[PDB]
This record gives sequence, C-alpha cells and structure tokens, in this order.
Amino acid sequence: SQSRHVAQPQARDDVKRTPFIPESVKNLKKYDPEDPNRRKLARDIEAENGGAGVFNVNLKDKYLLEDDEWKNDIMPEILDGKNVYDFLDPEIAAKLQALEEEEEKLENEGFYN
Amino acid sequence: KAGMTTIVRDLDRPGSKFHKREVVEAVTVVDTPPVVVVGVVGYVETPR
Amino acid sequence: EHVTHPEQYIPGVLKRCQVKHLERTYEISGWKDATEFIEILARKQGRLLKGGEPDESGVSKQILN
Amino acid sequence: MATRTQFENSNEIGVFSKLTNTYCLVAVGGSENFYSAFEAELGDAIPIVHTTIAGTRIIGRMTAGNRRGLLVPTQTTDQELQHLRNSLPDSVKIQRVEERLSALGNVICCNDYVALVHPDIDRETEELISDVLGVEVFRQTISGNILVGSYCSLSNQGGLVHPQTSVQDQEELSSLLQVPLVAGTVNRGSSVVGAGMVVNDYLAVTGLDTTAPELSVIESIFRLQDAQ
Amino acid sequence: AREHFEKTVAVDSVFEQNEMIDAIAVTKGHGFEGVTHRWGTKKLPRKTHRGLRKVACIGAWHPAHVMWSVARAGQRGYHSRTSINHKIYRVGKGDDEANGATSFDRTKKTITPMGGFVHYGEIKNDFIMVKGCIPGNRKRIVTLRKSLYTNTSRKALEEVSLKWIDTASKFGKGRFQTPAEKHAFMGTLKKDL
Amino acid sequence: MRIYQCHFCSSPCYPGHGIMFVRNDAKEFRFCRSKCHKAFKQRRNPRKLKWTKAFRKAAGKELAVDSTLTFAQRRNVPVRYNRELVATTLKAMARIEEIR
Amino acid sequence: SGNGAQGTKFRISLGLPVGAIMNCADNSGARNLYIIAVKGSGSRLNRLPAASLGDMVMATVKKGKPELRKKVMPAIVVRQAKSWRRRDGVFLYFEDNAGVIANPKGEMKGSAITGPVGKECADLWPRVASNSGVVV
Amino acid sequence: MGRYSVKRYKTKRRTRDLDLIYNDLSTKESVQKLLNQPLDETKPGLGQHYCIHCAKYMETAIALKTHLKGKVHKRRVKELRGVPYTQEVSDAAAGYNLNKFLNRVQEITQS
Repeated sequence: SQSRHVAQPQARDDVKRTPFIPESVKNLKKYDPEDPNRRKLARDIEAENGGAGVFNVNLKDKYLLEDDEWKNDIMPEILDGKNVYDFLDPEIAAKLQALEEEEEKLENEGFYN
Repeated sequence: KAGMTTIVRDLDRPGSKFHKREVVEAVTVVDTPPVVVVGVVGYVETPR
Repeated sequence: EHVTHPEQYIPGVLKRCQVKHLERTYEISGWKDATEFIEILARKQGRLLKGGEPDESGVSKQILN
Repeated sequence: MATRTQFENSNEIGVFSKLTNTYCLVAVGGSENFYSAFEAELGDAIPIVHTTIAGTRIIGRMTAGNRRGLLVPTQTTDQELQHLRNSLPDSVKIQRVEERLSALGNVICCNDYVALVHPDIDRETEELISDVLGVEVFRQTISGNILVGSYCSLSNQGGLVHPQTSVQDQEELSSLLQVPLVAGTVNRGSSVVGAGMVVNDYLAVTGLDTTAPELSVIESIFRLQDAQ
Repeated sequence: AREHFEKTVAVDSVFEQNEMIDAIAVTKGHGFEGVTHRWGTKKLPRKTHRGLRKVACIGAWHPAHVMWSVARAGQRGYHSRTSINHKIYRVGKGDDEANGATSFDRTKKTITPMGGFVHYGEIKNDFIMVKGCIPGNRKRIVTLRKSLYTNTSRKALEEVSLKWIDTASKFGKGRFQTPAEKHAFMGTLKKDL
Repeated sequence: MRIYQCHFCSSPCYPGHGIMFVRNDAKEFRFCRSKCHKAFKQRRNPRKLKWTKAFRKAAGKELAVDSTLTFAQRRNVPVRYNRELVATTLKAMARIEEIR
Repeated sequence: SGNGAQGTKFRISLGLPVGAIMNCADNSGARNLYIIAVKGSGSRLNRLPAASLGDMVMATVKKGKPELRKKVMPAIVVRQAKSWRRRDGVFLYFEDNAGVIANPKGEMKGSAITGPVGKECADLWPRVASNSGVVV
Repeated sequence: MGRYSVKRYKTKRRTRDLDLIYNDLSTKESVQKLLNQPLDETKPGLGQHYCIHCAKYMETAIALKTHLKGKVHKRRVKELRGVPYTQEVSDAAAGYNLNKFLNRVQEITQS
C-alpha cells in the first residue's frame, strides 16, 4: 500500500555543541534492589519513620549552606511591616554605610535644624 | 472569649495537598488569667 | 418554536427550495451557504440582537415557518 | 536508560518534575516514591530537590531551565525561591521572571545550548533566557503548536516532537536545534510529549504506560543506551 | 488541693500548645426567631397568603396533633453547646511582650489588635488561642476541657508552627499591625508640626 | 507570606486581607480593602484621589526620590541563606526605617 | 475526584450553576459552553448542581463551530468570576468564567488555552496544566 | 453597593482597562491592526469602525464620526495621555521597586 524518519541537522554554525554527563553520574553504581548494601533511597527512610503519609520529610536537611548549624534555622519573613526578603541583599552593609555617611553629612550640613 | 484573629500557619501535614505550604487560619483568642483554687468537693458513688 | 437549534435545518430548506425562488421570496442574493443565508437575511430584515449580531436562531425559525 | 515512572499514577512525568543535566526538581506530594524513582537512576550524583512552585505540584510545566540555570514564574513565593537557591549549588543561576506566560515549562523548550520559545514571549524575557540559561533563542511553533515546551521534549543528544510535526518542520527545527529530531508519542499515544517525559543526556523518565516501541524510539533519538 | 487552697493555677499548668481541647460555652443569643432561620426551612413562594417565612403544612389527618418533630418558631441561640477538638495554636504568657510575634515575624507585638479587641479590651493576661471558632460570643465565660479520649487523628499530633498573627484592627478594615507601622506609613500629620 | 501593596492606595495588604483581581493578562491586582477594590471597578483614577499614595507622590505631598526608598526591591535572583547576612539585614531594616 | 483528575480537590465557592454560559478558553473552535450538568455533585433537593474552578462539567457548544454544536462534551472550568479563597489567604476572582473541552479522561481537545488558568485547576488536571500558557 | 454602580461595573460588564488601551495605542502595528480588522459577524458593523481609545465598537462610519466629536471620547482621550497607572506606580508609592518605576517613567517620556 503506497499510503502506508529521523530528520538530521545539516550544520548551521561551527559552535561546539557536545553532551554533558557529570563525573559523579559516570562514576555512579547502577542501582541494584537485590543488594544488602545498595544505596538507601528516600522510600527507605520514609518506610522506617511511619509510612508514606506519616513520614514528615525535613526538606531542610538537604540544602547547601556555608554552615550546617544553620541548616534548620528559621529565616524571618516580616518585621515592622517590611518584607525581609525584599530588603535582603548581599552587600547590604555597603549600601547601609553609604546611607549612613550621606545621612550624617546631611546632619552636619544642617538638614534637620 | 476575647475575639478572633487571623493566623498564617506553616502547615506540616504529610500526605496533604497543603503539606509544606503556608495556610491562613482563623483562630479564637480566649483570655485566661490564672484561676485560683478555693475548695474541694468529694463525690461518693451511690446506686442513684 | 420549540426547535432547540433551528439553525441546522436551514441547509435542508436550501435543499428543498430552489435558489431562483428563494432569492425572490426574500429579496436577498448571493449567499454562499445557509449559515450565511440566515445572516444576510437577518441583516436585511433588521433581526439583529443587541450588539450587532443577527438573531440567527429566530430568523431560522421564521424561515422554517 | 529510559525509565518508566508514575507520579501518583499519572504518566505525565514532565508536569510533576524538571530534569536537566545537573539537577532534578520533583514535586512535593504524598510519598517519596517519585523522588526515589528519580534517585535510583541518579543517586546523590546531582541534587534531587522537592519543590512546589506557587504551591502547585506542576513544577515541571511551571519552571524552565537547563544545567546552567533555572527560571521560575513570577507566581513562585519567596520561600520557594529561597528553597531552590539553598538546595542547588551556585553553578545554577536562579531567576524569577516577571513575565505573563507564567508556565515557563510549556513556553520554553530548551537544552543546554539552544532554546525554543512561545512566538509572543516578551523581549525582556527572551533576553533573560539568553543571559541566564546561556542559550540562543528562537521563536518557533512545533508545526503550529505555540506551546513548544509541551509539544517538544529536548536534550543535547536529540529531540522528540509531537507526531503531527510535518516533515519539513522536523527538518527546520532540527536545523535550529542542531540535533536529530523525530516525531513520536509518549504514554501510549499522547501527543503532548514535553509533559509526558523528562530527559537529559544520560536519563529519560517517561510515564509507566509508554509502549515498548515508544521507548525504542526514545532511547534511539535521545541516545540513552550506553555505547550507542 | 489542700496545698493549693489560695494558690492560683496558670493556664499553662492545665493545657499546652498543640493540644486538642473542648470548648463548652453557652452560645450567642438571638431571641425569638422564626422557623426559616431557627431551622433553615425553605422560604415559601413570594407573597404567599399568611406569609412566606414559615413552615407550610404542620400535620396529617393523624396523629391529630402537631408533632414534636415539626419545626416551630421560638428562642434561637443562648443554647449550651459542647464543641470538641479545637487545636491549641498558642498558649500565651501575660508578662511576655511579643505575644503576637513569631520566629517568622519579628515585629515584637502582643496579640492585642490595634484598638484592642472590639467589645473587649486588651489581652494583659495569659491566653489560649484555639483554631477556629468557639461557641459563645466575646466577653463570655467559656470552659475549656481536656479531650475526653486519646484522639487518633493525625491533627491531634501535629506541632503548630505559626508564621504570623493578625494584630490589625478589628474595628474596621485595619491595614497596620502596630501604631508604629501606621505612623511610619502615614508620615507626619498636622498634629505634628 | 509577604505584604503586598494595594493596587489603588499602596497600603499593606497582609495575608488574609482584601481581595485580588486577575485580568486576562495574569496581572494580579491586590486591594487592601473593598474601598479600593470598588474604586478600581468604577475605573476611578488613583492619581486623582487625594487619599492614595500615588497622588501624594505625584503631587509632591510626600518625598518620592530618596536613598532610603531604594533598598526595598523585589529580589528576583535569590541569595543563599546566611545568619550573619540576615541579621545584618534585620539591623539594616531597623536603621533604614529610622532614617526614612 | 473525577476520571483523570490528579488527587483530591478542596472546597472552593461554587460559581457556575446549571444553565450558566461560560467562555471556551481553548482553541477547539467553540466560543461558549452551556453547563447542563456537573460531575460529582450531591443530591440535595432543590439545589442546582453548581460548578467551580477545577470542576468537570457537561456542556453543550452553543455558539461557534458547527462541527461542535448540538453535542454534549465534558468540560473543565479554568476561570471563574466568583471570588473564591486561596489558602494562603486571599479571595480572588477572574474577569470571566471559562472552561475547556475535555474528553472524560482529562485530555484537551484543543492544543492550547488562552488567558489565565487557575492553579487549582492546573494542579488538578495535568493535561490542563500542560496546555495552559498562563497559570494563575 | 448601590444600584447603578453594581449595574454598570459588574465583572460581566467590565470593559477594557486603560493601560491595556495605552499598549494598544503604543505601537503602529497594533493600531493598524485594530483599524484594518477582519470582518466579524458578531461585532457591530461587522467589526469595522473601531474606536481604539474607548475600546468599543460603532455600528457604522456615521456613528464613529459622531463618536469622535463627543465629550465621552474627549474624556477617554484625556485619561490616556500621561503615564498609565500600573502596579509600578502602586509599588513605588510605598518605597518598593522604586528604581524600576523611575526608569519606566523615563522610558515612557523618551518613547
């Protein structure tokens, strides 16, 4: 029956496009659910702490900080009616000190006489 | 009973759809100064 | 009156009737299809609902009657 | 290395999870079975992050990103954005986009190198994709289908487009992406392939109800099986 | 009890946070109220003779009486009710300022809304904040009871983690949590120079 | 949670307060109270209503361009957590409110 | 919940009783849908079956493509003009109440959805989330 | 709350908003699309005769020409000259994203 295909990319530019496979992936052991010593998946911790709907996962114990002692510390959200996250800024000390210099200049120039 | 107000709660209810999500709740505030004991009553258990 | 979508039976009318006669019973011409025969007739007769659209179901009811 | 999984009995893996070369985002819901079905194929090699985007479990269609960065819609709360930053290492830029087409996963179909976007995404958002994700951007439709992210699954190896993709549209999109393209289905005849699976260079996860020929074409066009 | 005959008992010596308690109070009173809202009977059609806010047929040919089950008008409210399983969200302390502050909200404020509560003053004392609504209106004595059974719901086990308490004014569309915040949002007024 | 600002009068809309309107453009319109919501539905201009902050800024009733008013912006790209950085942020905010 | 619905659905205020015309958000060619029934509704005596965001209805295409009218196909409400509550407390509403044509297993007849889609409906229906360019 | 305002400003009867109209007017492409429009059996005049500012349809060229000489058209035109009131304006008025408000105003003024 005449009524019944992978298109290939003729090259556009000479930019090196190459696949990425990280080393920790390529050094990885392929999973084997028959080992006594295989990697402990998340179900396993989930199973020995109460079950699927009872295991209260700590999302905090897996994120990456400069100090594991503030792994579980609460970041404040609100203070005096201001969004802490929106004032949150690296080098906030730099802008704050520039503000302080400008403000004590305004004082010594006589802005609140 | 003093009144009611609004609470944001960081809900940790595993198996829920609001798990790990802030949820706004209404709550009731009951003003409770300490109560002070002034007496005892003893109850016997009778066939009536 | 109780026909729920009388706009669909109009191509039936155009099948039964002849264009030579249908151009004359209603003084309208050059419809490419029944679905636009209704709309050209309704604009001719002023059977436009509030907002500029033709009273398409009601004109269909009138055509069937 | 295509894998079959169901997030709470749904074959739409690409809705409930995001997968790039160097991280994996999986929705928060119920149990850890979906998370562990990613972890078995990944381990601790790349971070697997539970997350919600604006409280929804549809993070795969809401966020868009590759190994270089991650874009999240303007609806994502500050807590979720902080969570994504804290979880992922600094090699992954994270950006909240003030953009209308909030479902960035449907709107942006990108690999590490090139991106396809909705034909009417904002110029600021095109520029922000080019900066953050480090890709060159093309406004295209997958044979008239504007939601390119849902109707095209893409990696650096190859890409899969929805079955009604014309032959010359396959050819043109393959030229733009510089990968071989094929038009197939996932999850037994679903034309929505971007939502139907997640894929990178070394892993593809599809819904459990994918037919065996569909995995054959997936593992061919995406070059999963080792030493192909 | 003999050791306690003039000592007080604080509320945190009876209840504590994340406990389910019962609230036993006499509800708010509404006076003589008709069937349409004392029982939720449907309103009769418009301009029905003899009126439309009343139950239409009362009885059959027998038992030749109005039954006790037929909804009749009378007193609504001020009934004694026992409402159970109210999760304690906060056991506050009177001396502790920043009652209404949490670890996510650092404003250092008490649970007293601006303008106090409406029809009730400040909270200068220990307080119990329970999830949801309680029988009885404000100003009313309520009896809080320990749960009569070891509840097996997972709600009774949860630790409650407040992010924020609404201490905005209940006497209007209150938009500020503290008078300090209201002043800093308004700016200086004409009372100020 | 966060304080949004009323799309009409720029007032703080705390969690649980006001309502929101979403157009066909995904542009959310927060309102602190039904007053501002109704004034918006009626197509009233907030820059000609004297009790809005937009009017007071446009007319010059209150200071608009300042150094203290630039510190609060919506942080798109986030930063990793740090107790020292966040404590300096809280101290900074306490300083900025005083100076402003 | 329904067939093809992902997980449970919480209460939101019912906006769409039977007999309500709602816009067709998708590009299947329908211009508006007429709710004749609502899936999952209980049997209260005089209560009209009502629909809300994320709910599957039965709708007839009243205006639009003649290949679609005079037929009763399932639909999934994606927008709503009745203000409902989001648990991170805010009551919100859309400017119109609209829906999309779906087969009873959840798949979209159309290939796209125009305008916003509530997250309570995108979350519940994966094929809606996968066809919606704008969520919330 | 009354009768007239609830009768006219329902979400059913909600009309096009002013910033959207401003963006319709912003580019020559959108305006030339809105004037030379495809025919549309539902819209008055089959979709021709569009007033861009008022965002409502007239039945004929006479009703459009009469519309352009009326105080309703003047009222709409005056409402659109300056800087459209967006969330930028309601944000910066409380000290929030003030920089983007300012440079948006500069971009609008220069273009």
